[PDB]
Amino acid sequence: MFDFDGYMLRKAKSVNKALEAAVQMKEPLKIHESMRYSLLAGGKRVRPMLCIAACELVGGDESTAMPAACAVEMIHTMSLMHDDLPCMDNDDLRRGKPTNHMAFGESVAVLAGDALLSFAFEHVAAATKGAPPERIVRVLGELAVSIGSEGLVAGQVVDVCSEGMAEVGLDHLEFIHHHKTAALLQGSVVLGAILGGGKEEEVAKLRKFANCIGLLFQVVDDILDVTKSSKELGKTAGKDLVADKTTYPKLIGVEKSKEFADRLNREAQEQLLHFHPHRAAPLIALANYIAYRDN
Amino acid sequence: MFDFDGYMLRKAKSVNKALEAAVQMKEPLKIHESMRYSLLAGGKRVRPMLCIAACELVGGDESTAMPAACAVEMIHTMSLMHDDLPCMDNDDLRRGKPTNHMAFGESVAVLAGDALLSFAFEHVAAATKGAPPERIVRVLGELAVSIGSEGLVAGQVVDVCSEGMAEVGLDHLEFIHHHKTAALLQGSVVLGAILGGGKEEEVAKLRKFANCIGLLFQVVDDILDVTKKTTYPKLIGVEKSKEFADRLNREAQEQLLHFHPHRAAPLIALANYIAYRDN
Amino acid sequence: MQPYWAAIEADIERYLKKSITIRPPETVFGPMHHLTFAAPATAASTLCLAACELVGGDRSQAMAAAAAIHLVHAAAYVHEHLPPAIQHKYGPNVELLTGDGIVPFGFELLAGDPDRILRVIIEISRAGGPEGMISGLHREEEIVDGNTSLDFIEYVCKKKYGEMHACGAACGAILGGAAEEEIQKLRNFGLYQGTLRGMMEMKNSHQLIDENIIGKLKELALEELGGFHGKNAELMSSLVAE
Amino acid sequence: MQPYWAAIEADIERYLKKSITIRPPETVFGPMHHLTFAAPATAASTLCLAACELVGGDRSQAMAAAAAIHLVHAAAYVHEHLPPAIQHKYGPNVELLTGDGIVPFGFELLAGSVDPARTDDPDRILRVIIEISRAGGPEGMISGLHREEEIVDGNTSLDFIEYVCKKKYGEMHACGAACGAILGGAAEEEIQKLRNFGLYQGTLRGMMEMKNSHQLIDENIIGKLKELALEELGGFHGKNAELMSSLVA
Ligand SMILES: C=C(C)CCOP(=O)(O)OP(=O)(O)O
Ligand SMILES: CC(C)=CCSP(=O)(O)OP(=O)(O)O
Ligand SMILES: CC(C)=CCSP(=O)(O)OP(=O)(O)O
Ligand SMILES: [Mg+2]
Ligand SMILES: [Mg+2]
Ligand SMILES: [Mg+2]
Ligand SMILES: [Mg+2]
Repeated sequence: MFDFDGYMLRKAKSVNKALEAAVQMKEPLKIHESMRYSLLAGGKRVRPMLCIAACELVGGDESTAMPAACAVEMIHTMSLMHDDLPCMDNDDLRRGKPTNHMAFGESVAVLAGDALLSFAFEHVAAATKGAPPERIVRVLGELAVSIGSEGLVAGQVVDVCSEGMAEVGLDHLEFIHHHKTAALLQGSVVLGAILGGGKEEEVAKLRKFANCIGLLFQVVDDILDVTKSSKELGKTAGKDLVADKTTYPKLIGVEKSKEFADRLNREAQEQLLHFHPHRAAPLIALANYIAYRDN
Repeated sequence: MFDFDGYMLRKAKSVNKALEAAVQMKEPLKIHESMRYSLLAGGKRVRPMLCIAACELVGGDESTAMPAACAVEMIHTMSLMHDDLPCMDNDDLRRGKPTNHMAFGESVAVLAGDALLSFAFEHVAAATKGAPPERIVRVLGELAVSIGSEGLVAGQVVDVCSEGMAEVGLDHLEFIHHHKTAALLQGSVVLGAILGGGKEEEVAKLRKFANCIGLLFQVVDDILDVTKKTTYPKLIGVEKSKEFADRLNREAQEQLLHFHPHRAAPLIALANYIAYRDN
Repeated sequence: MQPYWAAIEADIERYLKKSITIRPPETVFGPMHHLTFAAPATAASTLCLAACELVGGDRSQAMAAAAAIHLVHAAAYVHEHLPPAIQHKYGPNVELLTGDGIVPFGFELLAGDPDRILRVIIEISRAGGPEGMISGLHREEEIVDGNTSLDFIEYVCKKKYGEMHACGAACGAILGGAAEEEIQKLRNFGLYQGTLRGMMEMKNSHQLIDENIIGKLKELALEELGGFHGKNAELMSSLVAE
Repeated sequence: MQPYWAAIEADIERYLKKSITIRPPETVFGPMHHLTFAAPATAASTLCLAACELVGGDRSQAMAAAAAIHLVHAAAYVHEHLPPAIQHKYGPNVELLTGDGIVPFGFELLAGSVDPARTDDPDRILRVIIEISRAGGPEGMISGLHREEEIVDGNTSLDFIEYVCKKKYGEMHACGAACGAILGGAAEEEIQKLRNFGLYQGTLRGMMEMKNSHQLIDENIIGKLKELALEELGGFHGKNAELMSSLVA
C-alpha cells in the first residue's frame, strides 16, 4: 500500500523549507517581501513535487533536484502574480490572500515577479550539486524552452488575444492549454529526470507523461473555475464564466469535460507502465491527485 | 617651503579620492547618502594631511597611512554632524550649505554620524596594508584615546556644560581647546608616525607638535576676532596672546629639528600658516 | 556615436534578427520581435563582444551572451513602461507577457565550454535580478526631479545600468578565456562606464550633473583599463573617452 | 544554567566598573559611568565569553571584547532613546556625546588589552575590532535601528520585522559569538558555526523584544529560527556545546 497523503505532506514540507531558505529578506526589502509574500503563500506545490518524483524515479535523489524544483515553483509563482494584475485578469484573491499588486502596488508586483523568474535561473545554475555542468546547462535550456515563446508565455499571450474568438476549435483551445499549463509541467518532470541521470528513452516517456497530466491539470482548473467558490479555490473564481475565454467547460460542457479529464488521466498512467509499479507509485499518486483535487 | 598651497591641494585631492572610494552609496541608502553628504563636502583636510605628512616624515609612504588618514576625517566629520544637531548647537548651515539633519532629519544624522565613527575603526583595521598587526592595533588604540572621554568628546561635553557659566578661567579654556581641537590633531600625527615605523622618541616629538599647533589655532582665531564669553584676549590681552602664539609656534617647529629638513618642511609650513593667517 | 561600436552593435542586431523570426502564431512572435528592437541599444551588450576580443578570443564566442544581455535589457525596458504613458503598438498585457518571454529566450540561446556558459548564466541572471537592475528600477520610483541628490541618482544608475555593463564586460572576458585578475578589471570598467552612460542619459532630465561626476567615473574607468595594451585597448578606451 | 549565565554578566559588569572610574571632570565621567550601566545588558556580550570558554579559551581572553560589545550596544541604546520622550537624568546633548565616548572606549579597551608577552594577541584582537566595528556599523546594527522606524505597530509583516531583528540584534550576537571563538583560538569552521548560531540566537532574541508591541508572534518563526540555530551546533557535543540552546527556552 502507498500512503499518498503522507508522501505529499513530507515532500511539500521539504519544498516549502527550501523555498523559504532560497528567497530571504534583504535589500531592497519591498521587492523581497513581495517575492516571499506570493512564493510562500501556500500553493499545492504540484510542479516541484513532480520534478523531485521524476528525479527519484530514475535513480536520482531529492537533494539534486531541489534547486530545480524550487526554480519551477518560482517561475510558476511569478506567472500567477503577473496573471492576476489589473491589465491581465484583475483578480483580488490568490493562494488565500489579497493578490500581490493589491498589497505592494502594481510596480513592486511586476518587479518581484521579474526577480523570481531571474533568480530561478540563478538558483538552479549556482546551487545544483550532484550533476555535472553539462547536465545543468542542458536543464536550464529545457526550463527556458518550457516557459518562453514556445511554452508558457505563448500560451498566455494566445489566451489574452484569443479572448474574443467564439468559434474556437479544439485545436486552438488545445494550443492554449498545452502551452500555458502543460509546458511547465513538462519542464518540471523533464528537469528532474535529466538531473536524475535518466536515459533518453525514459526522459522521452516521461515528457509524453507530463504532457497528458499537463493538459489534465488545466482541463481540471477550468472545471474548478465553474464549480467551486472563490473561497474554496483560494483564488478568484468565476470570471471564466463570463469572459469569452477559450475553455473546455464551454466548447463541450462540464460533464463531457469531466469525462475528458478521466481519459487524460488513464492515458498518463498508461505511460507510467514503462516503469516498475513500485517506483511509479509516487507519480501515479501525483497523477490522481492532479485529477481529483478540489483546488 | 615652495607652494605650500599646492602641497595641501594635492594631499586633499588624493584624500578626497580615497574617501569617495571608501564610503560608497549603498543600502540602506539614506544612511550612506547622509554619511557622504557631510564627509565629501570638501574642505582643507588638514587632519588627513597631518597623518600622511607624519608618515612620510618618519619614512613611511602615503599609501600605508591612507586609511587612517580617511579615518580621522570621518571622525572629524561626524563630530561636526553631531555638533550641529538641534539638541546641540542647532544650526541650519555649515559652510553656507544646509546641515546634515536639515536634509536628512535628526534620526538619520545621528545614526549617519554613528556609522562614520565605527566605520573609521573598521576601515583603518581592515584596509591598512604594509604594517604588522600590533602596529595597526596600537594605532586603533591611539585613535580611540584621542576621540573619547579623554579627547574630543570630553572637550565637546565640557563645552556644552559651560555655556551658561559666563565666568571661566584660562585653565578651563585650555582644557576645552586642547580636547576639542588638539586631541584629534595629535591622534592624526601619531597614527601616521606609528604606521610609518617611527621611533617612540619621534612619535613623542610629533605629539608635542600637534598639541602646540592645535592650541596655536585657537589662540590665533581669538586674536583675529578682536583685530578684524571667554577668550585669550579677555584673559591675558592681545599682547600676551600674540606672545603665546609665537611661543607655541616656535616650540612646535623645534620638535621637527632633528628630522630630515625636506620631509619636515610641509609641517613647518603648516605651523607658520596657522600662526600668520589673516582670517 | 563611433563606427567601431556602431559596427559591433549592428552584428548583434543581425544575430537577434537571425534568431527571432516572426512565425505562427504571429500574435506571439510579432510582439517578441517588435519589442526586442523597440528597446534601445545597450553598451552592456557590445562590451561583452569587446572584452572578449580584448583578451584573445573572437566575438563569435561571446555573441550568444551579448544577445542575452540585450534581451534581458529589453524585457526590463518593456516592463518599466507599462502604462500608456503613451500609445504603445501592443496592449499592456501582451507587453507584460512578452517581457516574461524575452528573458527565457536569452537563456535559451546560451544553453543552446559548458563551465563558462554556466558561469555566464549566473552573471546575467544575477545582473537582471533583485540585487541588480531591479534594485535600480525599484529605487528609481523615488527620484523626485529636483529634490533628489546626485549621490542617489548616481546609485540608481549604478544599479540600473552599471551592473549590467559590468556583467557584459565580465562575460566577455570569461568567454575569451581571460584570467580572474582580468575579468575583475574589466567587470569594474563596465561598472563605471555603465554608471557613466546612465548619468549622461539621466542628464536630459534635470541638468545639474557637473563635469566633476562625469570626470570621476571617466577617470575610474580608464584606471581599471591599465595593464592592457594594443589596438583593442584604445578602442575599448574610446567607450568613455573620445 | 541559572548560575553560570549570571556569573558571566556579573564578571562583565565587574570589568566595566573597574575600567570606567568616575573621576574629574565628573561632567564627562558621571554620565559615561551612569549610561554604561543604565543600558540593559545584551546577550551578545554574554555569548562572547561563553563562546571563548566553549572552545578552550580563558574568560579573561574575551573580556575586553565582551565589554566592547556591551559598550557599542549601550551607545546605540542611548541614541535611539532621544527625543525627550520621557524624563532623563542627563539632557539630550550630554546623552548623545556620551554615546560618542562609549564606542571608542570599547576599542581602547581592546587595543589596550594586548599583552606584549603573548605573541598571538595582536592578530586575534585586530580581527575582533574588525568584527565589532562592522556589526555595529552601517551594514549591521545601524541598518536595523534605521529600518526599525518603518515598523507600524499592527500593520507590518512578520518577514520585515524578522529582518529588522536580524540586523538590529542578530548581527551583533553573531559578532559576539564569533569574536569569542576567535579570541579563544578556535579554528575557522568552529568560528563560522558559532557565528551562525549567534545570528539566529540574536534574531530570535530580538523577536521576543518585539512581541510586546506588534503581537502577531508566530510560533513557526520561533521554531524556524531556534531550529536553524540548533542545526548549526552540529559538531560541539556536550553541555556548553548544547547549553547555548538554553536562551532558546
Ligand atoms: C491552472 C494554472 C496554470 C495555475 C494555477 O495552478 P495551481 O493550482 O498550481 O496553483 P497553486 O497550487 O500554486 O496555488
Ligand atoms: C497559466 C498561467 C501562467 C497562469 C494561470 S492561467 P488561469 O487564469 O486559467 O489560472 P488561474 O485562475 O488564475 O489560476
Ligand atoms: C570642533 C568640534 C569637535 C566640534 C564643533 S566646535 P563649535 O560648535 O564650537 O563651532 P563650529 O560649529 O565648528 O563652527
Ligand atoms: Mg487568472
Ligand atoms: Mg482558471
Ligand atoms: Mg559646538
Ligand atoms: Mg557648531
